[PDB]
Amino acid sequence: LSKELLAEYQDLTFLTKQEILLAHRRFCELLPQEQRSVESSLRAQVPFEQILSLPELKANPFKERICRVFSTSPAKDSLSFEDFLDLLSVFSDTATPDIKSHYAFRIFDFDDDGTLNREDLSRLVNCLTGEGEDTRLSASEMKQLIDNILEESDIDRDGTINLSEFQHVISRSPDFASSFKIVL
Ligand SMILES: [Ca+2]
Ligand SMILES: [Ca+2]
Repeated sequence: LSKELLAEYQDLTFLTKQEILLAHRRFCELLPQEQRSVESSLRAQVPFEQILSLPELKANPFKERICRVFSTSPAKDSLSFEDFLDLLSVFSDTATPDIKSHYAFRIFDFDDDGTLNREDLSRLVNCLTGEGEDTRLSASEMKQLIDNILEESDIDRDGTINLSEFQHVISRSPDFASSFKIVL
């Protein structure tokens, strides 16, 4: 499951009629009531801040990467309520074990490159711990922490975790396996 097939679903398969009609009304109130024109709403995008009106996805230490990666735009200066809302609803329940990992591995990779480094792992665990504190932070102790986990989990000790290794390593030991419950 590559980012390709996913892009195909994002096209015009994740956009229903009832959800779009109802969602449009909700996003309409936030926007000038005078511009209630549909030909303008569907032909026009929604400001960035306008989206921030949902502290929900904000709780995500990387709401910028999740939206940018999940959303699509030319200069990435605008955000559509379609993809944005789709991400929420999709990650609300549709979040199936399969799409769960795929989405994760993608969001987990802070570099958004594909592979995962010791830092990426120190970001998800830290950020969640309590961003802005001496708590679980990158250091000598945290250095041997990831290494030890990689050795106990993966053998190739490639020094990094890929998609295949991510799905396993994560669900290979009560470690992140138990915490793998819900992440975003
Ligand atoms: Ca990386
Ligand atoms: Ca490995």
